Amino acid sequence: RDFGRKLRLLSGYLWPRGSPALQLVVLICLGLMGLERALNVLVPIFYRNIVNLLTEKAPWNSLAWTVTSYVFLKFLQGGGTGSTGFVSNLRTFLWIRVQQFTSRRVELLIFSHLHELSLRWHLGRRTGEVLRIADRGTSSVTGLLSYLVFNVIPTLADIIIGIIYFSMFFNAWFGLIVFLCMSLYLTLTIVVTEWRTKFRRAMNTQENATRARAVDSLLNFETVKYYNAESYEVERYREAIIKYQGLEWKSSASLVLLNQTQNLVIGLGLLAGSLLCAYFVTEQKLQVGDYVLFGTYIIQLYMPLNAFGTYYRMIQTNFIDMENMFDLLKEETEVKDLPGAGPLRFQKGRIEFENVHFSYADGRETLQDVSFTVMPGQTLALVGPSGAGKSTILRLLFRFYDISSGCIRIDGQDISQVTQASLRSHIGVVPQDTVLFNDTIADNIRYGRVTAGNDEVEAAAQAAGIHDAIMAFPEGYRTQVGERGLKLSGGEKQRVAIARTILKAPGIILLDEATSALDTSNERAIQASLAKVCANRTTIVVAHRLSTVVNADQILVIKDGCIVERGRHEALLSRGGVYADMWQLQQ
Amino acid sequence: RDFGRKLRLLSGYLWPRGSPALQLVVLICLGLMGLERALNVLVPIFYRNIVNLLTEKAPWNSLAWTVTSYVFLKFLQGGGTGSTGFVSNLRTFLWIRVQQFTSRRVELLIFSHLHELSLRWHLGRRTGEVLRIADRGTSSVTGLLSYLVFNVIPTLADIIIGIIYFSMFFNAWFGLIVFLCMSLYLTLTIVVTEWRTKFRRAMNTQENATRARAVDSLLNFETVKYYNAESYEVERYREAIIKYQGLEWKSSASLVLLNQTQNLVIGLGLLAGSLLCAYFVTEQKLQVGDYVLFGTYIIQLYMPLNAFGTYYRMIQTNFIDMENMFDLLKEETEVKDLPGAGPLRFQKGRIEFENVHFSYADGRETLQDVSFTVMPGQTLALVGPSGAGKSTILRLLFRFYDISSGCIRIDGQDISQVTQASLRSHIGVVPQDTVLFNDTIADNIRYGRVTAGNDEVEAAAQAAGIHDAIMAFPEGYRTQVGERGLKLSGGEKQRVAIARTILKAPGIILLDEATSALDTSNERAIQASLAKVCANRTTIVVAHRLSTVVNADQILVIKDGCIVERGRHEALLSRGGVYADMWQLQQ
Ligand SMILES: Nc1ncnc2c1ncn2[C@@H]1O[C@H](COP(=O)(O)OP(=O)(O)O)[C@@H](O)[C@H]1O
Ligand SMILES: Nc1ncnc2c1ncn2[C@@H]1O[C@H](COP(=O)(O)OP(=O)(O)O)[C@@H](O)[C@H]1O
Ligand code: VO4
Ligand code: VO4
Ligand SMILES: [Mg+2]
Ligand SMILES: [Mg+2]
Repeated sequence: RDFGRKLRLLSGYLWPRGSPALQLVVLICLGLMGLERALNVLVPIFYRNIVNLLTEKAPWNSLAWTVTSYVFLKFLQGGGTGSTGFVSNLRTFLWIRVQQFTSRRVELLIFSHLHELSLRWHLGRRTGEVLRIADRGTSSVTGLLSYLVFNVIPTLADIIIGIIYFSMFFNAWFGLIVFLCMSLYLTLTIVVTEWRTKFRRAMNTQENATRARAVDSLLNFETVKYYNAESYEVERYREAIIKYQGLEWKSSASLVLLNQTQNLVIGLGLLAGSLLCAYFVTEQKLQVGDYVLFGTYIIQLYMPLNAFGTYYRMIQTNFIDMENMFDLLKEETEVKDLPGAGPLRFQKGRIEFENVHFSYADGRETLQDVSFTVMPGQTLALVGPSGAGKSTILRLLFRFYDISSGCIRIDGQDISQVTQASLRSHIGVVPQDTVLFNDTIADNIRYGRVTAGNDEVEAAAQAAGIHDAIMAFPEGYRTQVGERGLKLSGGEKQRVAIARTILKAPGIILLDEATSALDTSNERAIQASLAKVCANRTTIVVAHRLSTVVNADQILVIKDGCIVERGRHEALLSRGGVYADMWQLQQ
Repeated sequence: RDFGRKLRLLSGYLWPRGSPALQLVVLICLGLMGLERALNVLVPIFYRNIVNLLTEKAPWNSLAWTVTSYVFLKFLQGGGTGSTGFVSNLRTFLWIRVQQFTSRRVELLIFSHLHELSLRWHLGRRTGEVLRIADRGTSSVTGLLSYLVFNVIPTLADIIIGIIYFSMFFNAWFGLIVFLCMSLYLTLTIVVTEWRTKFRRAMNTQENATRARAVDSLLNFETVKYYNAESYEVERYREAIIKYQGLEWKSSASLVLLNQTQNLVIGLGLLAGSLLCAYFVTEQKLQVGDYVLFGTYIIQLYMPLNAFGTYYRMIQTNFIDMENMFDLLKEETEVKDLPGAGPLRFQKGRIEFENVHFSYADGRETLQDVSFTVMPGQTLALVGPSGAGKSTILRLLFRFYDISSGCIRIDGQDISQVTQASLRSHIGVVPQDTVLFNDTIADNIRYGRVTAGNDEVEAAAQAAGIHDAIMAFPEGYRTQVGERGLKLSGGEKQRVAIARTILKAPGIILLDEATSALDTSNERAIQASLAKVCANRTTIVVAHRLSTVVNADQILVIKDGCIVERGRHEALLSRGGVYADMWQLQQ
């Protein structure tokens, strides 16, 4: 069953592996834990000893030596109540190393997973939820591991010794009944604990949303301030707390009732034997004062079984709380690299389609019967009314989603066979919407080729028509862009983005509605420079202002998921089709 | 004594305020704690008497009655160490209600103080810091309110009893000596810890930036997948762990040294006491065994002081964490209402500028001597090369920032006097870059006037032009736009907002940049339908695509922080000014 798989994987990250130095530190700590109880029991023996020594009034040397030994061992024991003693503390301080290892490995695991799911799962997420799961997750493991070694192993070993012992002290068969009693006690408390899982699960899956209403709301500050707000949002946030309030108060209370009902049954189970002894005593059939054995008997079962019960609840809570993470760690990727493939041989660069169809949700065909080819060194442009499907034709060629029928070829090879890691090398895009890392421009613009020196980056942004404005800034390049990169400007953000790709100097360039959001003037230059410095030719560019693709080699028009009519500029203008109407309306 | 001020705010929310029902639950819990201690001490006396009276002979139902009473007394006892008794659990379960109250009244506080800071602080934040610093704060308060009810108060009360008691048992002046000795002990243990506190702030600050790498990276998938990564992002993420990891190492060890070394003082003190006792016993005056009396006296000084000390370090840690939290509350709004402000009177919406000067950080002038007036019912259009500062002029009229000289008047009235709460109600704005809440279209487009019903919103979006394309979607008005609304489309993401403002129906409108994404055709229709709404309402529109403002009422050109030339389209073109150059190059 499932429990199997979970545990197995869990086998590794629980027990330190591969680093023998941290392999050993668990054992020393375990052994010191073992030594602690023995020392605690041993100390009173020497206390009694010194007592008698005192009694006889022995010479000062022997009594002083015994005093020194006693104080030595009392210091090493630590003194009971708070275990605030040497041998006890050394455990914690030598534990603070192995815990850090297993806390690092879990967290730096799932993070390396969130950057490999396909783009669809990214768009569909809700940032609050995914941000929270990691927080509750890692705490679960770092709690389980620091809880399994201190308590469960010692108690279990002690009780198994207790059952192995006393077998010869009583009859030979006495061990079997004790083992069966322990097993039967265990199996009874299992069925009763299913009263908990439903409420904990409800808590948890309702807590995630009440995080989403926070981080989602705070994320877009400008929208909540433009329209009048700040009294709708606080109110709505409160009304999501009360639900979580009520749903907790059931789960927390349901623990205490289960705790008391566990205790009471054991208490009256022992009271039955006590009343049996009372019946035997008082001259009913005997006056035996055998309470010496019975009084010892109640503790030796009251401690271990209640202790064993009150921990199994803790472990059950920890797994049911963990349960949510496993999912974000098993949702497999989508687009997949066909096992066994290599780099995509690269030549001057020729891309072609043939008979591609693609649908987002099977409700309707987003793209039907697309077919177009481009020769190296030429420029191909798309123009269409909003939503017709300009963005998707470009977004497929970079292989986020996956084709349905037909095929896409780069320079004579399919893209399905070639590994996807290489395909990202030669293709550079500038996105429809730009985002920036919250860091200074100098670090942000070099991000394409980390090796690049501090002169070439200056050379690149100069060709992008942005350099002359930046130097006039106060503080120079050390200026900070600010969160999500809107503090900088309204348009210069686009120019920074367009410099990013120029730095990388890829093979093929896929500008997308890039020239917009600028001004009619600077555009001419960006284009001109981009041209001279066009890197490797083969460029596809989707733009709306027709005054920027007038001289492109080939032009396409997309009405709805299908090519309408194609040609060059002057030749297609006289045709008098829809493109003619767009141009005429664009005065 | 800033500590003086800080405390109040603590006293405000710790002890329940204003709610007598949750006022009472503190006293019941405290009293139950006390009676728990009383039961724990009382039971053995009961047990000893029952054993003695049962021991001899001859019970007549008295043994049974006493045994049953004993069993229930044990049931209420809880058996000491485990606290698994009907008294101990009642404490926790009646503690759940009051704690949750404090946990709420803190978290909902700062969330309503985090939507009132002005815009500049927001553009300067790091989402990691602000999202984390709340989580630590809302844990510190509920943690601190645990100790000052369960642990510290009982121990302090016990010390007060122990010092008032034994005053008749010994000389009266003894209590003064004991009090002075305890104060002297406390005086040293403060100085030893304060060395530690300058060594936790480094940990806590260093954690913030590490959180900054996570959320800020995960906040933009596109820019980390378009180029190649996961061989740089993970690698850099590890580094911001190792630094943190080592810093925690160097901290949490300092607790162990400064917890053991305190013990060694007490151990040496007890060694000195025992050695003096032995020297006195060894026939110095007599073989009197005074050690039995002395040891109990010594343990009296031992435990009510070691316990007092070891509950002084947790308090210090808790105030370090709250110390990092308070700073977010002390910050003040950059702009604040002038006290005693009357709501604005709105007649026709004429707006007037008078010699405004404004800069962001005193490095350079951003706007110089702007002067323009528009009468009601007209259209003003700004056109100029990027970075000149049209966006700032638009952002200023809404009172986000504040002016430096001169004033701006709305309907012949200053805006320095009127409270900002009224001003934002009349004005409608569609932003430069759109954002969306992660919820269905029906929720985002409705957000303008929550009262408005399902009919008016449907009628409204028709004027926008989005209506036809929506129903072609599967699921209609209940589709999901996903996080930050980049799943919808490229163009429609603006048409939604341009419907939102129409729904609010303000007095005056400030379209920042409508026709950037929308294509050419859908434009003409949106412009025509927008005019049909009402010719009376005044609008400010700033558009790079120069076609859309051909026939506006009057036009301004901004070169750099200053007006250049003003006039209507037909007359100004013949002037042959810079506007002529822009238009001619555009054609
Ligand atoms: N992730 C998605 N989820 C739902 N619908 C989508 C998604 N991506 C694209 N679409 C649909 O496909 C169309 C894509 O058109 P697109 O080429 O983006 O238009 P534009 O060129 O204006 O950006 C949109 O109209 C949208 O309805
Ligand atoms: N929040 C800010 N902090 C500092 N400087 C800013 C801020 N916002 C804008 N600026 C500077 O002031 C100018 C504002 O120009 P803006 O009106 O945004 O130009 P555009 O309209 O072309 O986007 C920009 O050049 C930018 O350098
Ligand atoms: O706000 V702009 O950079 O499009 O003038
Ligand atoms: O909405 V667009 O057709 O400019 O990608
Ligand atoms: Mg702007
Ligand atoms: Mg698009």
